[PDB]
Amino acid sequence: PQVQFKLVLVGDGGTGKTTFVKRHLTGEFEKKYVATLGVEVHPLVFHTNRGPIKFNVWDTAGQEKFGGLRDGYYIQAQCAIIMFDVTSRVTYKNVPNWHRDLVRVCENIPIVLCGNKVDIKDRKVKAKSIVFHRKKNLQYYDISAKSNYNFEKPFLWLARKLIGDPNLEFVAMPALAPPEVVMDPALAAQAEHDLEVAQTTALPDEDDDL
Amino acid sequence: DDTVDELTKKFGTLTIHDD
Amino acid sequence: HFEPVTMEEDEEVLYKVRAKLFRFDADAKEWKERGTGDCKFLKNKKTNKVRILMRRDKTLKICANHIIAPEYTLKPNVGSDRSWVYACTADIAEGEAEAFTFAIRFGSKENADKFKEEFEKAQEINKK
Amino acid sequence: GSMEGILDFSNDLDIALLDQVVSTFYQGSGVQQKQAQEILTKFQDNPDAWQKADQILQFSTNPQSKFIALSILDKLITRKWKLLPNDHRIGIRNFVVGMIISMCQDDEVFKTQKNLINKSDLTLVQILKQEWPQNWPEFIPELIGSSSSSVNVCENNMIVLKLLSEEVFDFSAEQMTQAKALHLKNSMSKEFEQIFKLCFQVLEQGSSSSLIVATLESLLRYLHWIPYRYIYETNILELLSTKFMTSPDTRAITLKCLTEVSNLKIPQDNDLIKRQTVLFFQNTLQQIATSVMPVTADLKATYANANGNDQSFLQDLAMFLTTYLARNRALLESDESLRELLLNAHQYLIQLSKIEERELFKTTLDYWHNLVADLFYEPLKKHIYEEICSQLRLVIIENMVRPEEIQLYKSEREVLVYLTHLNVIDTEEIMISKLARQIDGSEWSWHNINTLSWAIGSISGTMSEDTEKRFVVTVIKDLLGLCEQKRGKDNKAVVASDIMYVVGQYPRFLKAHWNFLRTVILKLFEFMHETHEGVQDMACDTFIKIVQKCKYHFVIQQPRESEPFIQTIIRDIQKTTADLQPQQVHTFYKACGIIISEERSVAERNRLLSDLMQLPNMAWDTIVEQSTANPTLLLDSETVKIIANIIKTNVAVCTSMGADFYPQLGHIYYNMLQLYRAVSSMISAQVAAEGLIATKTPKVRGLRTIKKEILKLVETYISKARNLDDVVKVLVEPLLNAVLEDYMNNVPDARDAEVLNCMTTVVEKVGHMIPQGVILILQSVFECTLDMINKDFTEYPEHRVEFYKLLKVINEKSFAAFLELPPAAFKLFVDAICWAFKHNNRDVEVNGLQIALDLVKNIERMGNVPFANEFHKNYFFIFVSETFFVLTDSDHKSGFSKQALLLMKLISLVYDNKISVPLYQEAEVPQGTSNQVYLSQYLANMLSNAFPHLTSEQIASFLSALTKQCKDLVVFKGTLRDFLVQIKEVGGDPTDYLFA
Ligand SMILES: Nc1nc2c(ncn2[C@@H]2O[C@H](COP(=O)(O)OP(=O)(O)OP(=O)(O)O)[C@@H](O)[C@H]2O)c(=O)[nH]1
Ligand SMILES: [Mg+2]
Repeated sequence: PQVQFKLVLVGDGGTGKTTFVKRHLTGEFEKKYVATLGVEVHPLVFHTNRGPIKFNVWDTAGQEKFGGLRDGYYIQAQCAIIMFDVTSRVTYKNVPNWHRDLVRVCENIPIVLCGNKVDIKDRKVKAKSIVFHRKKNLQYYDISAKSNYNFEKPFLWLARKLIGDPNLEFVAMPALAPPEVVMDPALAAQAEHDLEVAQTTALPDEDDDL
Repeated sequence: DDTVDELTKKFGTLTIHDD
Repeated sequence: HFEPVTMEEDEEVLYKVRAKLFRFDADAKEWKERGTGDCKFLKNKKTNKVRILMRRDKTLKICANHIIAPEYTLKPNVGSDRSWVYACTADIAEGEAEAFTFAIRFGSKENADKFKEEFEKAQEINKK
Repeated sequence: GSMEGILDFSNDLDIALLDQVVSTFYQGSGVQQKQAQEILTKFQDNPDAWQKADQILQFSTNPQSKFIALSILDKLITRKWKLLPNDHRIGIRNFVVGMIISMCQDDEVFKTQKNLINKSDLTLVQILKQEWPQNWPEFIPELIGSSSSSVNVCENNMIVLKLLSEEVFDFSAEQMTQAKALHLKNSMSKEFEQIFKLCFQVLEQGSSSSLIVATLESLLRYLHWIPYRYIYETNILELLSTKFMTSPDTRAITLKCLTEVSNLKIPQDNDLIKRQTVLFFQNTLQQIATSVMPVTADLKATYANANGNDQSFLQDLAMFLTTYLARNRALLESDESLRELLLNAHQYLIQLSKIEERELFKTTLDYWHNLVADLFYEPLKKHIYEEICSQLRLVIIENMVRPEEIQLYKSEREVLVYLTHLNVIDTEEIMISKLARQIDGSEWSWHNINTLSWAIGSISGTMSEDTEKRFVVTVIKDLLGLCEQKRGKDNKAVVASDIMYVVGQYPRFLKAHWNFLRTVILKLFEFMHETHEGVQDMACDTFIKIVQKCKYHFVIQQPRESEPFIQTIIRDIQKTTADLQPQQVHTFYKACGIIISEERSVAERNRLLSDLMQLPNMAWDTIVEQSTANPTLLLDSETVKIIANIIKTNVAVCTSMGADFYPQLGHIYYNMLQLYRAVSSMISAQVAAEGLIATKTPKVRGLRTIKKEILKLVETYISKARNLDDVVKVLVEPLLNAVLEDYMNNVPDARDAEVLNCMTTVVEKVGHMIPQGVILILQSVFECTLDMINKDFTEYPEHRVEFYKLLKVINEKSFAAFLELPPAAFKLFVDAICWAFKHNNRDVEVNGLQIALDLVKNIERMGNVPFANEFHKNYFFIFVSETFFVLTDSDHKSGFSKQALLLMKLISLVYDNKISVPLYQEAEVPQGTSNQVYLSQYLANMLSNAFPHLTSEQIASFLSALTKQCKDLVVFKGTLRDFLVQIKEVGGDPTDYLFA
């Protein structure tokens, strides 16, 4: 769509910024931590009752050394997500810093503060200690990229504030009648090879409820 | 006592079925 | 007198089950989740063609949209008594038609076995 | 292509090439954008790039190119500034000032390129941090002077001063040394008289709301640190509270200023300041009423509609009211003229509390708590707030949340308990009549009946027993009637659950009325047969919940009952639980265990125990008899499930019975460990036959569950066991035989981390009693586990975590085991500890540093013997250097405290001369040389090589401080933090380390 808003995603390395974005792009849950070098831009469309809304998600580097442009990335951003890790005390200590550097470049934009990884039981940053967002007028959400707890909420909130309609909901995208493609022998061999390899690679997280 | 026993009897009859 | 102040309308739901769908990345040689939500078997009232339509929870974005072709075969996955894996020659969930090796996992073994029964029922319907 | 031309610095920088590379990044997409990004990142990180900054500031037209230019300057100024010549420093200062002035005069540029102006200002402030006031004493006089000439400059000077205050007072703690912080703080403080004159002048005389906002933005930042007299002994409170609350652009910031005013440090005995504090509040609430909305305005509706900045404003109003009334409400409670003000402001909070917005509600709820707490303990206060509290009761009940949301529920309960106490009659009425509105159908919904149920349940214990009795009865009667009324199986399920929920929350009533309790329990058993979603869980959750509270009334014989009710449960246990899922049964058995532990007659407890375990012990006996006669039957997946369920049933009962479980453990112990071996064989067989993929299969995962549940049962009993002599002589030796070898001799992917976990608990409770048994545990698990986890920080996360817990408790309890390690393995122990430091994972890191700390204490405690001396010769400078590596590498900042403490202990040993031998090999240093001197030299050398940009003077000064301060921990920690600043820059002041 041409209804597109730039979103800067900031926060300490390892907080799950990239994981969160990838879950929204493909549906996958990346278990590996491959640190982002600089920034990656990912177009991410949502289907609302007031038409579609695209986000240019600038997934930025939390690690100092891999910082790249740093506050350069934030220029002309129309919204943001600040991420920390509720299993890591220091990631919430650094939230004031991420915010400081964000608002200096983006004076007046909607921002969501997100405490990720609430799926883990031994939680270090307690609910009652998270009060930073109050004076700075940020929306706060406990989230989990793994369990998908409140994973829609940051984008729903921003979509309402950007479009300027608090009754904007996500809705089911249109489901076209799928084709009736007959298969040919010239691609049956590679499907047969891929299938035997797939069957003998275990499905991950087999102790999960689904 | 008196109100308690007539509660107990009402509790016994509690169901999730219509019929 | 006082004056006053998705594209599934055409389809019947044969089976509705809660599941988690994966695609196989042949390059990475690992499974990748594609979505978690209700997996529906939808019979079109016009064509009588049964398709799989699966939407992700909350976002309600399609993560599976293909015909339950009579050619397909449900194979078991090595590490799961509650999953099926099969090749799909064309799926339109992402948009552009494209093939995948899907796997789909359910709450229990019994749920999976009902899926296989309903999936085969749907295959027989698609031979018209 | 042509884009990578810019990376060639041997030619002149092509500005048009840069501007399009920059354009490609900020307006481009796909591969184009991504390639441009990597070129800007390589350009920015080029150490020479700052030289080509003044070129870009002048010649380029693109504001993004100019932004990146200042970012390259920013990196030079903070890090490599003092290394420049003196002329370059003045040259750069000049064209940063000259850029800012020229952009501010041009009204076209001042309005449109705000991002670039603010960035320039921040780049200016980074220079002040290096250069002011020592080399720029006229900066403040000159800034005040320029502010007369041009309104745009005056406004931008308020942005500079805002950022200067932020960098010095709000963000100095981490980013600069203690000494340099105090310097810059003292420097602003010394000249603030002159800055405040200009501030108050602009606020009094200015018409430009853009200039006025920026001034108030600056004021907000001043109020963090300035003395109170600047606010109270001038007109400025009248201005904030009247003039600036009327206009909507200044309202937002003024309200945030008054919020911070409310927090100022003030004399608490001066009558004039009390009237002044009262006045500004009165004025602010007056403007809200006349200019924004009246007291009666439906703030819920306004917030929901989300017009302009209404949501931010209402957030800020809540913050202002709560903050001020938390501190100052005493001032309004005495004077009868201030009574209306007090209640109006509270009535605004009541309205704000109705706003549907979770995090805002939390804020207001914190205040209600503060208040109602005060009304409960403070005398002659509650009568004031009777109408406020009554409204609050309804607000809490209608917004009450499920107990699962633990923190929000706890806060709500606390407040509602206080409100129930303050007027029990009002609370009852609001609840009873809310219930009548569920019956008459006007406010009926699944959510609405649930919230009321959670609310009614929350106030248990607060009423009198008599009131509570009458109250409960009325509620339960009404709810039972509500159930009969409602049609359909969904509706009756919702109400039944709530009926059963409320009952569970009133244990006092259940203890006093046995006939009722018995009825409730028999009804739960009926609901354990219902197949409707969530009912069985509800029935079981409710059962154990009632049992935890009323457990005494199950274990004794009531009047008019043949036997204690525990017996009557045990009899029909089969029939009661037949329809349940396996894990629902385990809860039921666990609940039965709670009751049985209450019985203090040993013979009866044991009889009840074996009676309770009748079904799982008969299933067990028939499976032992079968599977021992032919190990083939274990491949039957159905049999593996049954065995796992039997063990899980035992775990469940052992969990609630602890030490009382020993007899039931006895019945199964020897056969269970024999099963652990038979299953172990099964698993090792499938891995050879089928490959590593075997471990992912259902049948092998099933078998492994048996092992883990057997280990879990043993851990659970030993963790809670009272008779430690029996644990040693009966349980341990069989356990170590069954588990240690199997673990050692399996391939890594078949090793259960639960083995390590189990052994941790064994060493914890009886480690001291089994020195030879602990040595056996190390030999079997240590080297082979270390090898699994010493290639990366990712693989085998359970094993890794449980591994460092096991070594910790050994090092605590049975340190003798590490002495008996051969020197080569003792070397791996040390390697393993330091390896734990380098982890980001908190569970490993904390234990890593703890083990090291305890190991040092253990060696100290050995005294002046050859092992402790050989430890210091071998490992002292390893621990010091490895501790320093993680302190200074910027990637273990979570572990700073334990690192600082470990490092201080290591240094203190040499300061007190607790290391007896020399730490240097012969002929390395002069002969009669203290370890203090050689410690200073080793560290001076070590740091010189690690941080070569440091001066010799810097390193020597830091270490003088650090060693002198190795008794006081917080000062030591301070000196470390100063070192972490100075390594990030060049030319740090060595005198900074004399701060303390
Ligand atoms: N348990 C749990 N782990 C998570 C969650 N989200 C992310 N992770 C883990 O966090 C790790 C790293 O996440 P990343 O997304 O790379 O973190 P990041 O903030 O992008 O890191 P940088 O790119 O360095 O900024 C991965 O190994 C994920 O498995 C979560 O919700 N729960
Ligand atoms: Mg990343």
